[PDB]
Amino acid sequence: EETVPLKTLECYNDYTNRIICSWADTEDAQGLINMTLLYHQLDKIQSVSCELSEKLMWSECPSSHRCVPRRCVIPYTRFSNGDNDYYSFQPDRDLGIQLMVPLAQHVQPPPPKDIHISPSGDHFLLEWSVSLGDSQVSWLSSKDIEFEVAYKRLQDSWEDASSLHTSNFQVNLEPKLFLPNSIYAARVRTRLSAGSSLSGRPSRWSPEVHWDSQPGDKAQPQNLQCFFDGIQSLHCSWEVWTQTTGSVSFGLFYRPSPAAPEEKCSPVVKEPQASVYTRYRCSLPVPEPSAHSQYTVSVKHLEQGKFIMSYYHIQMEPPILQQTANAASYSLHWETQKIPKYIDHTFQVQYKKSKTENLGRVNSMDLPQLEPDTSYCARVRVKPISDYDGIWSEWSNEY
Amino acid sequence: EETVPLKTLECYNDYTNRIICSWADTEDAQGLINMTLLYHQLDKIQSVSCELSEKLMWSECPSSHRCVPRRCVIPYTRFSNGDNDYYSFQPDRDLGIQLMVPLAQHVQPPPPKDIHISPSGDHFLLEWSVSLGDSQVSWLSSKDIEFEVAYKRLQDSWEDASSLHTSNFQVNLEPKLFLPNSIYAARVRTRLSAGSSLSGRPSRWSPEVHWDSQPGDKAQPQNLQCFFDGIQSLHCSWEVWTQTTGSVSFGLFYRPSPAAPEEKCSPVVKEPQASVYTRYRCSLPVPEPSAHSQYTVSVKHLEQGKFIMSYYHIQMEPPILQQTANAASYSLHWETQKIPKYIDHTFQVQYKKENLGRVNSMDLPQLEPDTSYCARVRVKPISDYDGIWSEWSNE
Ligand SMILES: *[C@@H]1O[C@H](CO)[C@@H](O)[C@H](O)[C@H]1NC(C)=O
Ligand SMILES: *[C@@H]1O[C@H](CO)[C@@H](O)[C@H](O)[C@H]1NC(C)=O
Repeated sequence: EETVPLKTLECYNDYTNRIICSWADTEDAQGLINMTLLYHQLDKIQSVSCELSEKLMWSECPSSHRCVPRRCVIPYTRFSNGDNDYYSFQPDRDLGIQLMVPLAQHVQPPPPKDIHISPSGDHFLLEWSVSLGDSQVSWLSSKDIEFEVAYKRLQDSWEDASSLHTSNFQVNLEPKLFLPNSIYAARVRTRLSAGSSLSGRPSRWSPEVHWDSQPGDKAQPQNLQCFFDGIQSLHCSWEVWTQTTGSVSFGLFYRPSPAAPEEKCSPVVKEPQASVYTRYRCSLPVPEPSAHSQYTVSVKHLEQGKFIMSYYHIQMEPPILQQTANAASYSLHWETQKIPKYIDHTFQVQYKKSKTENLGRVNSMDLPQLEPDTSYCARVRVKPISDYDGIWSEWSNEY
Repeated sequence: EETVPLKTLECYNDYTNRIICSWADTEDAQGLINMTLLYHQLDKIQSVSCELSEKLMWSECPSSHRCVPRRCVIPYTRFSNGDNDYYSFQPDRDLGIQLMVPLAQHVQPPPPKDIHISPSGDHFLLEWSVSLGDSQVSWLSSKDIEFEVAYKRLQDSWEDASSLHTSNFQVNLEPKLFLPNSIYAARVRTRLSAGSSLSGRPSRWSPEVHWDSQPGDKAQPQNLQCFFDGIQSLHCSWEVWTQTTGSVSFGLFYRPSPAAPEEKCSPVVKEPQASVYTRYRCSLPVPEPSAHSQYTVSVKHLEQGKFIMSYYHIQMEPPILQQTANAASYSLHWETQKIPKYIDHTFQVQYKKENLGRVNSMDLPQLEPDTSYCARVRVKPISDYDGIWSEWSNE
């Protein structure tokens, strides 16, 4: 803990009259403060007139710093064997600071600790402990002490968070104080009674405690918060559970007064977001704020749909197959039909053992020849065409 | 942004009797919400009955998602060229949310902005603006608005920060609201005057803005503060300018009542701490605190110095020479005198790169090649008195 100039001191007597001393100060520090040397002989005080060499005569500056050299001579007409020398350092300007601290108005109580989060039931049990030692009466007790607990959900900063005050050493937390599907954090600090004489800083913030809020519907949007900027705009925000947003789309509808036609807010903005909840905000103009105006705002699901008509057609059909080679096997026939009656067909056939041909709307088609192996295989389909559209029917019977 | 069921919906038809449709919901959603499919016709609406499919018949799943297909059939005998087929998805539950907001009581004023940090010679000016609109009567103007500024040192957390309340669009920040050479930050928000009928939330914070406070001694330590933990202890903390600790040590002292003798509080603990400052802390005890007990705490410079006496000495010690190279080569003379006379002397001569007595002359064996030079000596005390070996002489 030794200061620089004192370690850099060696002072050696020349024995005629004088004493010569060599010391140093740091080279960043000479700018901030200068030092004067004190020579102590019985009662004298006596500040030493100092000068600065280019190098420490008798010592080495600590190599971390680089040093500033000093060379001082103290003329001493007479020594003795009993002369007694002490060299001390002090600053040339009297610096230091002093504070009056009335104990009453400077009390900062001890923090709470041993802090446990437990559910007992529908409720949530926040507990803490505080060490006042003893005596039971020493300067503070159950009075004048009180407590402040702050809870918030993780994504929130503490700066804005709700707060409770109990003289009790535990507080019961129930929902409606909480947004269902999120992680919450709580911490306690010890506060002085507003209702007491004693003044000062609140206790250190306790360590945090984390827990998951009661479960919730998850499909439903939550956190509907709408606020008015006092000039012709109202800003509403809400949260939906992220996994829902593929299933449902939401939008925000307002009516001024519970009379006016419902009106749709745009735009709706999507906060990015990686969180388990996804936040949404929309700002709606409010052009004629009445004195007492009650806007009524709701989050309803947007509409999702399409026209399919038809124009869209599938069906399906069987051939009857009366042979496999080694004989005269003529044509093929398709039974059902499922008879459409309005609209054209363009039936399709295939054969052998990817080999096909295109056809008209004909209840049967003729085969050129096969011979060895077996008449097999041949399959059919039907695709509505011309006026009407659709998709090929699933394949039939055989292979 | 269209839901995965609307993307995945393909209804296709077999004109005889029924229609069949294929669609999906997100994998994730499966535990969460049951969607239903609606067949829109004319007057009817009529929710489709659907069941779960192994695969999506006519559609690929949306590129991002993975999905869970449904297959739905509907018994429709009657058709037409004019027929209008519309299918729409909706959750089966009534799920949705409705909130009334009387404007008067939920108001979040426009935040401060275009905020400037302004120094004067002595004071500190703090500027901003607020956009309040027109007509000059809209619902709030000079009132029901108020203000709150927080300022803190760059190193502090805003959680603990000093706050101020004005009705005005600027403030003059007295120094002595501010520690000396150091860097402060500040922000402002708009609030509602207590007098207001309007209720709401204080506005968002204006942006932070940064400046460095009045210059100061800097050799002096600032920011002494002490707290009484209400049982038997008082905790103090102070800063110094870090590169001062090379020149000076400080310590913490206390007087319970001024009349009382100064005690030195120990140990003094130093925080590292990364900055231009270095923070120190020390906690000192208490007696029974008197109800009004007044304590006095000071940081002074700790005593710094070391003893010498003599018991330390140094000197210089000339020889004269008889000659060099081939005339008389033995002994040497010493001078000066320079008379200590109280103490042992033990001068020492060397040619070799030899401890001698209080004697002022040495003799040597010699050689007589070459030339005698160079020959050195030294002067010091042993026994009762002591010092550093003197510098060699004239050689
Ligand atoms: C040290 O002394 C010189 C003149 O003797 C002066 O210019 C300088 O400012 C002093 N240093 C400090 C830190 O005051
Ligand atoms: C709605 O979803 C639940 C999920 O638990 C499912 O069991 C139920 O069958 C669905 N509703 C109907 C009417 O099938």
